[PDB]
Amino acid sequence: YSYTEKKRIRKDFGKRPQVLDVPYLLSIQLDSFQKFIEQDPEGQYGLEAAFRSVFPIQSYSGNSELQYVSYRLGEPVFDVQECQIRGVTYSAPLRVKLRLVIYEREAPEGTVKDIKEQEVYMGEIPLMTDNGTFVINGTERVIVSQLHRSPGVFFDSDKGKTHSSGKVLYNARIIPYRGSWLDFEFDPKDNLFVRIDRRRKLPATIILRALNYTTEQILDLFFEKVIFEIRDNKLQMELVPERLRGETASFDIEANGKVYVEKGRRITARHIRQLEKDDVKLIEVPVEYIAGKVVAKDYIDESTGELICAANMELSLDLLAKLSQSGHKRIETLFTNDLDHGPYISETLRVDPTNDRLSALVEIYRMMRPGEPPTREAAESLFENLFFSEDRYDLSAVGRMKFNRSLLREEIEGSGILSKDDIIDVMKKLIDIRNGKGEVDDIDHLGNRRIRSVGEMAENQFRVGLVRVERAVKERLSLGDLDTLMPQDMINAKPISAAVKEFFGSSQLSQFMDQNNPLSEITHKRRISALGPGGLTRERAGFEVRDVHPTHYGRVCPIETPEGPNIGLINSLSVYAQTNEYGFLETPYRKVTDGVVTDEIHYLSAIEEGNYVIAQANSNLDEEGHFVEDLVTCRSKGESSLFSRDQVDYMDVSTQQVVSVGASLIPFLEHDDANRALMGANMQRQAVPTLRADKPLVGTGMERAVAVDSGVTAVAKRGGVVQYVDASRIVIKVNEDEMYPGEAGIDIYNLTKYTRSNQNTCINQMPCVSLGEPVERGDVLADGPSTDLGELALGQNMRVAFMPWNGYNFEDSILVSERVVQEDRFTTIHIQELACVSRDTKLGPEEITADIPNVGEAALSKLDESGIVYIGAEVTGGDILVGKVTPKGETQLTPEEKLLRAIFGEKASDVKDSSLRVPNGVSGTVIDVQVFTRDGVEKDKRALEIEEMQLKQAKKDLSEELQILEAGLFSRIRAVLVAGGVEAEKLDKLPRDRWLELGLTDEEKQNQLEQLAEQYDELKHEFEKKLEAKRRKITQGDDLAPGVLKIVKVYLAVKRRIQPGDKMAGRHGNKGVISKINPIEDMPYDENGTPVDIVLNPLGVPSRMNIGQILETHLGMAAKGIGDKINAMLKQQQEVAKLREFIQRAYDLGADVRQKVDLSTFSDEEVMRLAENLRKGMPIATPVFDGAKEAEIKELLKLGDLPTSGQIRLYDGRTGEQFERPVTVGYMYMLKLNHLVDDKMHARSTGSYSLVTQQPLGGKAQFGGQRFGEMEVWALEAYGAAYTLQEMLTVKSDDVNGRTKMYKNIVDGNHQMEPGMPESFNVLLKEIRSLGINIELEDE
Amino acid sequence: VLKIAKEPISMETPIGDDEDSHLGDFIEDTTLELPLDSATTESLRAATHDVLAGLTAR
Amino acid sequence: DMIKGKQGRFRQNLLGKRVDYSGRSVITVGPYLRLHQCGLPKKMALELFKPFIYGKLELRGLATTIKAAKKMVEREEAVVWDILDEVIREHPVLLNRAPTLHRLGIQAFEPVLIEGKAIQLHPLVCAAYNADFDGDQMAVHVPLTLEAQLEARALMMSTNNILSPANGEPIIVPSQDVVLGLYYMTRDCVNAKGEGMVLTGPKEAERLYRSGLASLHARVKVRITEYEKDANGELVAKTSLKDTTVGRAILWMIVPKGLPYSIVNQALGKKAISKMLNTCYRILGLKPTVIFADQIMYTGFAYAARSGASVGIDDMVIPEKKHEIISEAEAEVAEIQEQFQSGLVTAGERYNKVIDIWAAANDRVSKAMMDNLQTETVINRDGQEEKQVSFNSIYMMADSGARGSAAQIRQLAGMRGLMAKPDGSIIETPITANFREGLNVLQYFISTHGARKGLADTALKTANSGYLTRRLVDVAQDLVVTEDDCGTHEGIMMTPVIEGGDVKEPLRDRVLGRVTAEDVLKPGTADILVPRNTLLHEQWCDLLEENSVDAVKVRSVVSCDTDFGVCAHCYGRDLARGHIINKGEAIGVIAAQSIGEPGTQLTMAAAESSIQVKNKGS
RNA sequence: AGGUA
Repeated sequence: YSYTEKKRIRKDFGKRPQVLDVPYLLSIQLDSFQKFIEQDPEGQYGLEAAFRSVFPIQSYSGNSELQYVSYRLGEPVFDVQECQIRGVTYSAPLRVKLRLVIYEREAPEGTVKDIKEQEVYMGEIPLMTDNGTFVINGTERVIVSQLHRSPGVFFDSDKGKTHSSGKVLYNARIIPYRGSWLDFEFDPKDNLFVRIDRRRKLPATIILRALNYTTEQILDLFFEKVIFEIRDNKLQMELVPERLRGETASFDIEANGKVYVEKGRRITARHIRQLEKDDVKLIEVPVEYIAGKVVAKDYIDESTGELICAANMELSLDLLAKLSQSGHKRIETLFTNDLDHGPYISETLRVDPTNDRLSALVEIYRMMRPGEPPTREAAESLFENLFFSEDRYDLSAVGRMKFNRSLLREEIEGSGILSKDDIIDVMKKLIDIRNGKGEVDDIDHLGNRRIRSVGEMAENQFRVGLVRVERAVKERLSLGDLDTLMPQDMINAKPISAAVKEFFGSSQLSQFMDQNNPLSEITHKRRISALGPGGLTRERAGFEVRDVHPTHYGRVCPIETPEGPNIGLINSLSVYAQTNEYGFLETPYRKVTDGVVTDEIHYLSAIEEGNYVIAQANSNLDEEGHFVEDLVTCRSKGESSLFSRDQVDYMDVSTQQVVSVGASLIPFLEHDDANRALMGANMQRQAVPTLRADKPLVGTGMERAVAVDSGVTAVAKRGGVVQYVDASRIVIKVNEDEMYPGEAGIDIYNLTKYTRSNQNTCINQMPCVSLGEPVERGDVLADGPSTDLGELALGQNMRVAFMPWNGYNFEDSILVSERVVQEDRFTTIHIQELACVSRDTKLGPEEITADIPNVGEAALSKLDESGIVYIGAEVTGGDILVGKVTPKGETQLTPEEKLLRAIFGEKASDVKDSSLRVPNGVSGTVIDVQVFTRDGVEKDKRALEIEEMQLKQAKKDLSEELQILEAGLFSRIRAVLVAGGVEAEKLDKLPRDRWLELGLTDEEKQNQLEQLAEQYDELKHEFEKKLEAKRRKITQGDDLAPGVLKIVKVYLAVKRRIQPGDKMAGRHGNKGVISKINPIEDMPYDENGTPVDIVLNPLGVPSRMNIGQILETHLGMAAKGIGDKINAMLKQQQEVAKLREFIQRAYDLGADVRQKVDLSTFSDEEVMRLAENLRKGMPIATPVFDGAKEAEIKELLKLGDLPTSGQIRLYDGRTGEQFERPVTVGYMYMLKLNHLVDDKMHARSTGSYSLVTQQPLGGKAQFGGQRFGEMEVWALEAYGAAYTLQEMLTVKSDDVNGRTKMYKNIVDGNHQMEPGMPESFNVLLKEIRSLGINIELEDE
Repeated sequence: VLKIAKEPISMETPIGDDEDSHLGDFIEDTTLELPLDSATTESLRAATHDVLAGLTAR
Repeated sequence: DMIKGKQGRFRQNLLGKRVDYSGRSVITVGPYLRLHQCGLPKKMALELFKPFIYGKLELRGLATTIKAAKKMVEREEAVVWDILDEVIREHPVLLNRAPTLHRLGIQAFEPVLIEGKAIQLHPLVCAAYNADFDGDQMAVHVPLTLEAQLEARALMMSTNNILSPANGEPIIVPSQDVVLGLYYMTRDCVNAKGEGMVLTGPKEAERLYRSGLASLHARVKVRITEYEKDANGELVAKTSLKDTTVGRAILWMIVPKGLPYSIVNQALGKKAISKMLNTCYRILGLKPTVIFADQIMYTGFAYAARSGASVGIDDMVIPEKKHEIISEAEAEVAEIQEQFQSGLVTAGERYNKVIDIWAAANDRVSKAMMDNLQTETVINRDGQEEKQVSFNSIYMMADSGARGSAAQIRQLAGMRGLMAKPDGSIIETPITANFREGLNVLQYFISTHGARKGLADTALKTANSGYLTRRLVDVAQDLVVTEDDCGTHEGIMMTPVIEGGDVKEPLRDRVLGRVTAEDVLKPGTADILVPRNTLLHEQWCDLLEENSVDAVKVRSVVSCDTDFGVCAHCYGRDLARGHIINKGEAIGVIAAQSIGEPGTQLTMAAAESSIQVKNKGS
């Protein structure tokens, strides 16, 4: 039992015990990259697959082949911390073993000579962090997993557009993993067409002609032969009694010598059964029935070889007479039924203009490339490379398995390139679907959509890099020497590394990690994107993909997605879902034996799920997996229904498996509207970390899992006893049974403190443990941002009352007590970044100095002698941080300026001020200063000081580690020395460093003493080499981009408090803006006198359907009542027994609760620890759909000595008169979103204009004005608003002359305008004239 | 030379990896005198003219 | 590509014609503000008006140069703040919503300096902006020149735009909290303190309520002087006793002189308050209407706060028959499924029957819930119990029309009923649970489809409405009122519309504000009650109702003989006034906006067998 | 790119 749990036990409701612990929430990314990077002894995902696919590379003449052996990952030159500090990527060098082999020159193959290049460096690949992220430019980036149509065959239905004919059609698309798409589509004329990619359709038989198939061969492979024996008169035919279905009697149906069905009759099942039981062999048929038939193959004369019949023509009297007289006896016709295989292939062959492979190749080559005279070799090469080139066309394992699955083959593996048999099978399946025998497949079923995680995308991009470097290598093998030359000189690392960096850094699916919550990071790493390269563009809607499909159940969270124009495209992966081996989504299900529901699990994929019937997680089971309902609700084929308890095959593992972490963290989700729950889940990711991040009273139980699994929490890798606690360091003495052989020593955890996140929010870790605390693996040593006691603590729990209050909470607004700002809660810390670059201009190199010409001495005060502000100095907007100056160029002076300089005796300064000022509107303390001067450029004093600081920090860390290790070494040295003759009297009084100067007689003890002396020397060398290695990193400068001499980074920490205008919300989706912070007295207060911290508009509940917030408020009353009672007991300090009894009763209170009770804790210390942790309230865990009921909430409220109805009458603050009827009060978890009003102001009257236009916009310090778009112009035109419109258009927007004249007039105190002409219109005129078009302005 | 070897980039490229805003939409016109400075120049011209009027003729 | 753009030409109009002297910030409620003013943060006011501050500082001579004034304003000394107050005092500023659907999306207000960082917006105006305080950001523009200041004060002002341009009924209508307060103040109980008292003036009513000697609502006889606009426009003071409630008298204190007391002596929902404002505007004018609207806002907020109206967990009382109805409907659908296996009923007929059974069950459950919540109060008047309107809060927000309709409360307290799955087909088995009895996993997964469809529909319909209103603006761009009158007896035959079997839009509403094209006679005698072509205001509509004429010829804009524009008469009167349109007004743009703005609200036996006339007539 | 209305 975790000691972290011992410190605070969250009361968990829920009547159905979970049998499957929550999976490691980041398993997707970690497993993806492990598959990408780990060695494979066989062809498997990752670098190995790409290398074995592209290697060996064969030379274009020369017999000089490059063969692959293996790859090795070099250890990164910089760790994560220094990578973030220095702004460089966290990457590992890639080194590959290769061999150049030269065969017999020139003769059949066989090696003559071979040379080996070992560990050749062909680029650096970003290495994955332990948090599941990558560091690329000092910013921690995340690669979102992509949901894309799986390689294979999709038999889609074409509907809604019918070529003005109706009769919706079918089309089969072969989507390769890499290569060209293939399409087999139908037309309303019942003809089949082939499209390579999306070019012009060709008749479908052309591909078969190119595949070297005769017309008779095609007809045999597709249609069924019908045997016609030339006997009696005008032939008889061999009739299968099963063949005649849905046909009319146009021919006498004879059997046993007599006709059973006469011509003109309707053939039913009775006649069919009679014929089958009578076993009709052959029947005589009239020639009229024959005249509509089609001959399958060719027929020549049997005595003179004259052609009289060929493949695929209709039959007629003359042809029948010719074939009868020629000497034939057997005629093979085509079976053509309008319900069975129809006249599709026959008519397609009729449309076919080609009859041979060569013409098919010509047609393919001309449709793929317009014109382009069809050279036979070129056409053959194009056709072969389109579908049969392993380096140009590939399906991969997933594609092959889907290909065989849709064609119903027991094979699940095979060659990536297509074969003729596969194409023919695809045609047969599509034709059967056209006949109605087959069924279409959704392109939205999760079985047809595969997830490319980080590893697969990286491997594909690395394969592209290998392809381009393969082109380079193949060019070089013939351009370069055809004999011995070292292969490292012919491999180019620039393209592969550059492309890999392009993928990881600048891509649609490589995003800055949304880093303001542990939940935000978890959601971003679990995000599933339908966009990106190879996915879906935003040109969609396209409702199908955006809509939630029934297969998403338990695989993708249905209620978490952005509300922008990408809704239903950016999903979040469910809590329990994991990627299948083939990349599909599989979810765990408890295997259900007919009678007993077993505890064993099976991860069912999407397609496998439909076969079985799956029971809902709400099913009530007593004892060992026995249902209490004979008919239980389940889902089998995507439709929910009641099934008897003896046919169920699987059950949901947990009630929370149908949502993601963000959705799962919302309490009483079962009581909320899906729209508003979606809004709440989306906003929960935007919570800003809070300085006092305590806990949510009403949790869901995923708080601990989310906090632990995210990287923001320092978790003890190996258990033991806490040896040292510090705000920056935590040192753990590992347990005896957990240390490696020899001296493994201590485990040190450096706590990340006050570091800029990607949202300019502070992320620091505070130690939540103390000295001597026993910790074990998986314990929370340090609580990260928005995390306390190992629980996820985004927002804060606050007392809220649902009532209108003088209209200040009017739309969705929140009213907030002054106690909130007084308690300094919801007060966030924003660490923003400022960069001042001293560059090298052609006017002269810029420099950083304290002395700035023509500036106030206050600016000089805050800087050192190096021109850099002191760390910890308080600065405001406009203050100078870095004393940059730029060599001033030539100066032009107006006559008045010349007169003034002549008068005052002053002259132009040779250097202009370019110092970095604080942008106006922000304040705060300079907490950190970074100085980056490139190697080869002289260092300044401040950089030397910073390097010395970090050097001594590393030195202190190393010295602490070394002194602990050497203290252990000296202790064991004394232990050895005391043995073999008592030498403990003098040794005990001697310094531990003088303990190796005592000799001993020749023995095992003496040899051990010598070995330990050698170990001491080795430890000294280890310390020296470690210090040297880290000093090399510290001392060396950062190789910056050319042009910048130095970079000065300054961190500003703004303690930004909550104020009116800030956006604040709840978990359930209730939103709003804080209207006014009233004084504490004005708050309505209860009878006891506690004023309510927050007042919410109650009218927002019954229309937003989110009653769950009311239940959360009531449960908050219950929790805080238990907390108040336990706090009163603690102040009264009754005894251990009373507090233990009360806590036990509180945990017991419920119904079929799986909480588990005490005593299993310590008698006194743990009881008081729990009491101190709960005095602020007992946290309650409400599972997502196994949550607490109203009866349980009311019982818990009764335990808290609180009104059962959850409503207390409140006395107004202004009038001191109680409101009529009670009002709902309670402790609700409220969130401060990252939409602070301080960031939302921008205002300008003068500033950034533009180059091409004069529209005012630009600047991250002062932005442009507000876009007065066409909507607002219409709004003004609607009124008689003319002069205001003209101001919007000319004076303040684009008329530079008018703008200056207006500014001068307003300063002078005059209000009138020059209409002028906006510069935008002059730009328009000049640009129209730039074409061959005249445009002018004409007077009357 | 390494700085020279790189070619200029278009403003039509989106800033921030396919944001619907272009790079050139942010470029400030540095060849335009600020209206603050223009008003300062006008006031200085007026003051110099007044002062010259305060002196003798020649 | 640089010329061709979307939407429209980029640099000229969109995107986007950026403007100077503008700011932007999050908006909050302004419940103390007057209608003609809005709260503007001090920092935005200082930054916006820097040239004005410089001008006034140099005017009073506190700075010898513009640079010195800049130093003074960046130091933000207390001196510049008085200058700022002076320049703000008269200067109006334009407030703009991020999307602009109709001309009310930009309105002038007098800025009031506030410490803080968010724009305080008048609560009445947020309805016009379609702005809810959930992080919405509004922009502020400064009309610089004197002509623009005047132009904003005359036209841009909120008080000048109390009526929607698409319909005469007011757009500044009390919406949710103030409506709830008014409803609680006017809704009567069956027993409370101080019933049967006799009072003179509503002042005694307020005294009794504030002293706690009576209840906010209780049947009381009060002597009140109502003023009637009669004779030629002269107030007629009539003092007599009315049987009303204390809250109603307290409200009547607010109501300006000139309105009948009957307007407030009733339960007041959203419709009642909107009608009362419309009557006040039609009878009194503009200034009394604005003052009365502000006063009613203040009164509603105050008495809503004093109400203590709260939504608990108990104020969604589950109807007692929910389980019975659900079990019954389950029995019939089980019987129908069993009969389907017998082959007696076809699959389509079985599906239709099941859907109808579940619909009937849903209607029964909703009716039982509404009966339970509506008359939940059974308290005795003096000892005899009686069934009257419930004090239940959710029923107050449902009935007053503040927020949440009957369908809304139906998903909360009853059962949320049928919904649809992909392919848009209604699901066979509906949701038998509501939000007070938490939905299970599968039913929530079902509801997710409806949620996704709703959200995608909202997005696509918003885009389509934007494109539509753009096209309407394009076609109606150049149209403007150029003549006061053209002279034409043409027009359209104008009648109350009857589609199906019943009238859904009467003659008066369709003809109100129109000009006559023919002097239509009475339905009986051949008497002209409407003179030659003239504007039809409320009095003429009442006259037409009294002598009900079937049809009226009305001069439409289409039949106007004016070229390069339309004559004033052929248009009508509608704008923000009951008077005829003014020459020069751009009717094309206002019409395009009026038709475009509600586009976001658009998300879309006995018939043909035997005609059954519902009423008795010729 | 992500997020807000």
